[PDB]
Amino acid sequence: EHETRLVAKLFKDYSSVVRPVEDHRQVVEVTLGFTLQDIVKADSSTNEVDLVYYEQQRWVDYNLKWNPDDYGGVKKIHIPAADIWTPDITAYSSTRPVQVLSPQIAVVTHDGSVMFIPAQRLSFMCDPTGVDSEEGATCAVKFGSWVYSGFEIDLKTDTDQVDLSSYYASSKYEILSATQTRQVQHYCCPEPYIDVNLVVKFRER
Amino acid sequence: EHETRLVAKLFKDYSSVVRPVEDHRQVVEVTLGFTLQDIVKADSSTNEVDLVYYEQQRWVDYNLKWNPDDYGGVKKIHIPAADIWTPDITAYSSTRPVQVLSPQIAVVTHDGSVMFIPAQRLSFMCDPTGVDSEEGATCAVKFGSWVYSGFEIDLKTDTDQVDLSSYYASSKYEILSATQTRQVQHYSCCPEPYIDVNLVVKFRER
Amino acid sequence: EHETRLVAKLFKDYSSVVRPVEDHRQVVEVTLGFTLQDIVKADSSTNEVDLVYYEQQRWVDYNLKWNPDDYGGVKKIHIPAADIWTPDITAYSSTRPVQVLSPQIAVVTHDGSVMFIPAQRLSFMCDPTGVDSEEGATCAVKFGSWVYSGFEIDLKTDTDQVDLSSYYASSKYEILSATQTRQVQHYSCCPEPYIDVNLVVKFRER
Amino acid sequence: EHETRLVAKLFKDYSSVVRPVEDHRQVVEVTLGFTLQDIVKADSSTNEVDLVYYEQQRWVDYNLKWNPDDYGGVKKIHIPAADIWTPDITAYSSTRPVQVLSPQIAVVTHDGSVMFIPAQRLSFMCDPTGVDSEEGATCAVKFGSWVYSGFEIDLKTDTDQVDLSSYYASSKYEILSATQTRQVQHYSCCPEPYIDVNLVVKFRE
Amino acid sequence: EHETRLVAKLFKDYSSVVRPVEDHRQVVEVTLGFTLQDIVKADSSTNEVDLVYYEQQRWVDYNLKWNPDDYGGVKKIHIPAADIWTPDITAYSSTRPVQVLSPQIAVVTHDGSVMFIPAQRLSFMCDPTGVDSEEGATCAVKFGSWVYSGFEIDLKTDTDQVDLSSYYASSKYEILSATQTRQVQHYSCCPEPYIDVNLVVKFRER
Ligand SMILES: CC(=O)C1=CCC[C@@H]2CC[C@H]1N2
Ligand SMILES: CC(=O)C1=CCC[C@@H]2CC[C@H]1N2
Ligand SMILES: CC(=O)C1=CCC[C@@H]2CC[C@H]1N2
Repeated sequence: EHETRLVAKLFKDYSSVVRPVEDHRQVVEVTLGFTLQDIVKADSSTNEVDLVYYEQQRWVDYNLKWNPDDYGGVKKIHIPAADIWTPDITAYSSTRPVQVLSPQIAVVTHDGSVMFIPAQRLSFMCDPTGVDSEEGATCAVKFGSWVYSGFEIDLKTDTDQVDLSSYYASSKYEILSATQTRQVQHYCCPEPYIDVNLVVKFRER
Repeated sequence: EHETRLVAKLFKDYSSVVRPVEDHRQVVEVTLGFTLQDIVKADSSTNEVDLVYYEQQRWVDYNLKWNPDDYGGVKKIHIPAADIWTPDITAYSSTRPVQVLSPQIAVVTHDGSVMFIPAQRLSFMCDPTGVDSEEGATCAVKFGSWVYSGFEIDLKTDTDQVDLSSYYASSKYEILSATQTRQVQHYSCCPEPYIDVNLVVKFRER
Repeated sequence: EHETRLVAKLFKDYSSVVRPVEDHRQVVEVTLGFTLQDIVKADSSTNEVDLVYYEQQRWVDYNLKWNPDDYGGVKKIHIPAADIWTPDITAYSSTRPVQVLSPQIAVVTHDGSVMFIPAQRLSFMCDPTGVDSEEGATCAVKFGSWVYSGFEIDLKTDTDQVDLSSYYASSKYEILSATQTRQVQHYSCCPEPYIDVNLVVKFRER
Repeated sequence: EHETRLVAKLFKDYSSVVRPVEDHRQVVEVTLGFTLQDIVKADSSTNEVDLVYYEQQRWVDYNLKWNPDDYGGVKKIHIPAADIWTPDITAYSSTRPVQVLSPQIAVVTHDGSVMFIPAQRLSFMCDPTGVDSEEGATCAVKFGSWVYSGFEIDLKTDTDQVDLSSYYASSKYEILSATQTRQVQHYSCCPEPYIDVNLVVKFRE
Repeated sequence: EHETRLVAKLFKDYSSVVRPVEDHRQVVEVTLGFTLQDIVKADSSTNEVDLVYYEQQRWVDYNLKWNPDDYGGVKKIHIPAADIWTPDITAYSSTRPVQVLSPQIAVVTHDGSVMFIPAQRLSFMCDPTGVDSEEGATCAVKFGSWVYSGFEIDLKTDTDQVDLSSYYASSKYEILSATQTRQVQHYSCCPEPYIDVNLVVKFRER
């Protein structure tokens, strides 16, 4: 009953369209990490490549905090990502809607730290020329906020190495390397824009 | 809690089915601009071509204005497009439903300026005959309000040049030219004129 | 402000599930018209043909009337089709769910007249045999109410000549002719007539 | 006016999650009937076959009754199927989610009689070998409640002969025969018997 | 009347986002078992296989208990899966969103025991090399909670032997053997163990 009471209280006046910072001049810092599971398909007739991965996202939500003492020792809740503010992290060169492969549930801890790890299949622009060689081919796709600038959302990675420890061992494609690198840029605008570049080098097995 | 109170205030009595003008005799002026990203696929057996692009849309919403000073200095809000009035900009010769490639969130400034930029994959009617020649092939598609006449929605482009600076350099198709041009049309259904922006693309295998 | 007040008042006690008539013994008269844009493909291996068109529907909704004078001169509103009653006009021999290619928004005038013009892509049962000859091929599909009798919904066309003036000029298929013909059907099952509009298309490879 | 009041009354305390019977110990009798319109496709590389048909369903809802005199003489209402209790009739050997071709609207008569006739496209497990011969091929698929046992939902047909009077006369396949036959089955999960209607079609090019 | 009354009481303050245990320190034990129906397709150019099956899930919901004597003798209710708490059982190596082939309705008994048996079509990562030989091919996929650890959701099977008694006998592929085996995994992201059931399928061309 404690958890049920916690959730109702937390979400009574909660807004999912407002960046969850105490002061609006503050940035929301989002840590991003990829676990690449499979290169399913590299289509040289359309230059689309298909990846399956999951994408760990972490940030702090100021308004989703509580003292576990007040609620039977409850330290975590599990909430549909749709009901909380989430960062709108988007692939910048997809060619199809990302397909979701996992339940869209975020795990929130009593200190407000959110963990959200959607599994995804992405088709993105990539010319696989060289994939049939020992050296392999390389491709890249950028991920970032669609509507928030670097003053509103800041992106970080914990490491520039993509997690390959769960890559499908019998994929049609061997992974040779995969990095995830933060990049800052300016344009019209006084404000920095941030993305994480996902670079993959791979070859037919 | 400033932004939260702002949003609750703005949307307490807001209706998304009502054109956002102080006076209904007034027209909503919408600026459209296309950013072409990739010609993914051209199908000569059905004469459908698939485009990936961003569509920049800008208009003013009369009822989404506020003074930053009364709300902690908040200057912009980010609202799902489904929750505000939007221009029903529609491709007139699509052959499949448009696929949405970005979050559907509109950015709204304190002066009521809305900016909404959906990325899309569109299949539309297009004969790619000649795409394998120096001259290439030429296709076009009209974008405009499906249900609002020119007395209700009017369109403007900032330039007739389509933005090609984000076009996929390794695309199977090279863009020779791409324009976006405002047009007026009449349809047998309705006595009033309707406005569209005609996207004309000339392209060729690389 | 006025339109918002109008809309609030009209849909306070509105039911999208009841036919919009003063008394239930009255019939709703729906006028249908097709504007055919493209035969995208004709599949010889399954005998399915894919059409892109938009379908003008008009009828009067008794409970959607107002005096513009009481509402700042507002002459019409734009309401999502899902929120008003609509005629459940359905193809009787489709092979896939219809794909929606336009916003689902109805236009309602102050005298209650509703205009709703969905753009659609439809696969239906059709044998393309002879499409590669000069005589061409002929196919047909009936449109009508799924759950309402002829005493509840009646169908009319303004003309039996389909609007072909917007047909895609570089389609893989030329349209030889297209008619939209009201048919009245009597089944032993029912005393009441059943009414459909028969879309007949003669076509061939360009 | 009258109808709007009838509908508000009927559904004030109605629940679409509760079998519509006065006595819980009573069974809901559902009459089931198929109208086969077309065999669209027969895929010999995956042994899937695609049917288009109308599925006629009929039952009584005890709580959707009224006297026409008390409501301006309205004798029928037309309600989204999702808003009333419906039998969860399911194909047991489909290989894709069934596609709905018609409006999901049920017609309820004042005596509580419900008529619901979804048109569907179904891909189901079927080996079309011999479809190119005079003998043709024969496939079958069961239809029944997914979660209600024979003690809760019973199925019946009015005839064992599938209705072929609407069959597409220029289909790639002609129907040699098509029957619909009530069956009782037991499944490993549950001790109660379950009811289905077996659709058997023999066809050829 | 009784059942309606019971359902209203059960769900007045029910939360589907809260694990249905009395004490939050308690684990929810979920029994899983697969019934394989068909290997539809095995794609050697992408190494994906398409499997049709249904998946029996059983657990106890602490808050969905009642005395049948208090409610006309009602012993079972039938509730859409989406309206109760359910374990988020997920295939860990799927390559397409899973397709649901059955109504999503859970059966709940008066002692709170829930039975939920979704039928599904799954594409998952699978190298069919050898499927055209007598030894056939072997693939595996793990099923488990996505967001709940072994301290919150545990899994059990009744048997390691997968139910093959309903397998389609005219499938393009035959199943030589199939096992379902409980396992415990550890991830770097999270300090707690996670439970899965590993489905292993050996199969070949018929
Ligand atoms: C009001 C309405 O639906 C329309 C008005 C004219 C413009 C195009 C063609 C038909 C449709 N969209
Ligand atoms: C309760 C339930 O979902 C079921 C009960 C038995 C009938 C068929 C097979 C498994 C499933 N549907
Ligand atoms: C919390 C969450 O979403 C997850 C937790 C660990 C178990 C697996 C791997 C990552 C993801 N699912």
